[PDB]
Parts: sequence; structure tokens; C-alpha cells
Amino acid sequence: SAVISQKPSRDICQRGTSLTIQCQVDSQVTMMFWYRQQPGQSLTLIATANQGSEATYESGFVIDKFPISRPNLTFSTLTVSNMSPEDSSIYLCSVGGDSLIGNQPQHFGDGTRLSILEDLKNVFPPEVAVFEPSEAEISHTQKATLVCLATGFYPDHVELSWWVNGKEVHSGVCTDPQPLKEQPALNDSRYALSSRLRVSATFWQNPRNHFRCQVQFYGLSENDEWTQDRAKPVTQIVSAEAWGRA
Amino acid sequence: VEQNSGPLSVPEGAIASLNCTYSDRGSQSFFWYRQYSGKSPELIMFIYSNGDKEDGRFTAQLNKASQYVSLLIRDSQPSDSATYLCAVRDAGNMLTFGGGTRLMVKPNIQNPDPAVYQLRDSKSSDKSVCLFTDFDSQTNVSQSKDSDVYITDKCVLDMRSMDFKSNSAVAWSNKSDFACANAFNNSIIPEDTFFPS
Repeated sequence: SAVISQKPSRDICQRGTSLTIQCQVDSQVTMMFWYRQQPGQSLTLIATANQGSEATYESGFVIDKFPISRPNLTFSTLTVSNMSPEDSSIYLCSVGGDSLIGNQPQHFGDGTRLSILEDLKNVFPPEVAVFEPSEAEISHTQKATLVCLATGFYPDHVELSWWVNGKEVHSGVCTDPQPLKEQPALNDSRYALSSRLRVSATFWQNPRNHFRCQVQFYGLSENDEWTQDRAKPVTQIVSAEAWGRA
Repeated sequence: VEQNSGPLSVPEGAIASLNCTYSDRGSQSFFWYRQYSGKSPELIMFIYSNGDKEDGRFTAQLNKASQYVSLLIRDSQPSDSATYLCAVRDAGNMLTFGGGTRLMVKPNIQNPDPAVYQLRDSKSSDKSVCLFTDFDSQTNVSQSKDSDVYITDKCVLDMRSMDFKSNSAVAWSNKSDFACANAFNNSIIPEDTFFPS
């Protein structure tokens, strides 16, 4: 029942820099831990944050690489020092143990998605395109499926959502669980992502219905330097839309 | 050491069985977590003593003599598809997580209507999109043999207002010779797959 707030949400950092992520709890909880996990992989514990002393690091993690500081029971910071692309992961904060409401199990925070690139010039926003349903599907099934493709973005910091008549919808929507690499052998490959919105043929054939595929991209920040003719790949929303037709 | 397994497929409506084992017999607390692809682990329920513990469609079984914990999901739905992690607390306060077991609750396709449609081209895109849809949950979508042809794994959408679920896989490419008749040639699609001209 403890509320865990991790900051920042995500970040794109250069190789060789250091990032200090933090974790704050609204109530006093005894045990506190720091985890690292890549999307699709297993949860691996980094260390257990002790109050007012060094954290107890698990095998493979050293203090000079992941300095952990826990002043009081409700606050802790993890610093990823001399960052390399191999340190790119989702960094989790977990708290548990004795509290005012008793010994509560370990609950996790929202995590910090950390992407570490060789050069921030490789950050690209997605190109979003909506593809209107096939007429053959409409006559054969009386159902119309829209398809949205978000391509050519790096890193994989996107959030796809469908919007019908200004309202975000979840029914009839399936997005790929993870983006696919456009050139899997390449380590710098940009990503693609597909998603489908399926409605009844009569709903799509209403020209008053508006369909929009929104893709939230998380990129560079204001303080991040950018000297390129290309538009700065900041956090932005790229969209493609289509109206109904009969 | 806490041991889970890996990838598991359970039919829609059946009981999903997830089990884990632990080494420390002095363990006192056992937990199950559910984690989706993007989110962080979420505690679903916990158990402290032997027996069963129900919490809706979830059932936690614990036998400390046989050193196993179980999670039973009754009347499983495709929305139950996630990675389920088992955590065990030892004599102290240290939690030892398992690798997790990925669960896939495949939907029941009452009227399979396998087909491959070509969606209308986008004036802002150079790609042609093919949609392999309405096949039943036993059909596997293989990866792309062609280099610059991209095929995604199958996806389950739920049209809730119509109580209709369907599978779908998307294939796209910007080649001039790319056609939907052979976009999924590297997969084992049903023989009665509809190919509209």
C-alpha cells in the first residue's frame, strides 16, 4: 500500500556520462531494493539499499559502478556511473518489509527506462502512417481493420494509442508487444511498430467518424545539445489520421 | 534459488497452471506477481501457510513439504496474457525472484475465416500493407525470409461490444514486386485461406 515514485520516467543519455535516478516513498518502509530488467527478460536484483551506509551489492554489481545512497527510509538514489550501451535497461525500485501498516510485501515503482547511445545524433522520431481498411475485408466479414505503422524511430521510446472521434479507445485495438528491428543484425537499427484498430464496416463507412493513430515519442530534452539541420528529436507526438468513407 | 519455467499456452476459459519451486525449506512467505510487457511487476496475491487461497479467479496453492507454490487462473481470458513471477522470502527479509513464466491465453475462434487482405495505400507512405486475419489460434506466423519484408507476430484484438475476438498479423514492404499472395509464404497458413484479387 506504499506509493513509490521514481524519477525520471525515461532518459536518453550519451555514452560515458552518469545519470542519478531517485526513488521516494510516501511512507516509512524498512527494506528497499534496486532492480534492473530489460523488456522481455527476467528481473535481476542489483543491490539492497541500506539506510545511512553502503548498499549490499549482489554478485556482478560494484559500488564504483552503481553508487547507491539512502539518507532516510523514504528516499534513495541510484547513479549509473560511466554509462555504456550495455547498461541500457529499465531500473526498478522496490520497497517492502516493516511499516506502520505492518510487514507488507515488496511492491515496485514505475521504473526508469534508460537508453544509452554512442551518439545522440542517432535519435529519430517515428514516421506514422495509417492504412485504410481493405474493401475485400469489408464485404467478406462486415468488419473493417485499420493498420498503423510507426517506423524509423530510435530508441524504442514510443507509446501507441488509437483515437476515435477525439476519444481514446481500447476495444478492437491490438498493438505489437515490442517493436521489431528494421535491420536486426545492425546494433544501431531503428524500430518499427504495427497496430490494428478493427470496427464494424458500418462504423468505418460513416464519413463523420474520425480515426487517428497517436504515437507518443520520448526523445531529447531542452538541456540536451543539438546541432543538426534536422529538427531536434524532442519528446513529441507524431500522428496519422483518416476519415470514414462510403 | 526459485525456479520457474518459460512459455506456456492455455486455451481461453481453461485453468492456467503456474508453479514454482524453492530450495530454502525455512522460507516463510510466498508471492505471485503479474507483469505486462511495458509495465512493472504487480502483486496479485500472496500466501503464508499451506492450503489454497482464492481471490476471484486466482488460486494460490502452497505445500512447504513438497517445496512448491502454485497459481491457478480459472476462466482464463486473453487479458491474462503476461509474465507471472514467483517470489519467495527466506528466514530473513530477502526475496528471491524467479525467472518468470510467460502465459499466452489464446482466444477461441468459433468461426475461423482465414484471409490475407491488402489495405489501401497511404499517400504519405511508400509501403504496401498486407493483413493476415481471422485465422484460428493454432496457426503460427513465421518470421520473414525476405530481408526488406517485415512481418509481425500474431495479435489478438477484442471487439467487446460485439463479443468478437480475432487474430491478425501485419506484413509490409516498400518493394515494387511485393504482393500479399506470397507475403506469408514462409508460414504454414490454412489451405482454405481466402485470397481476394
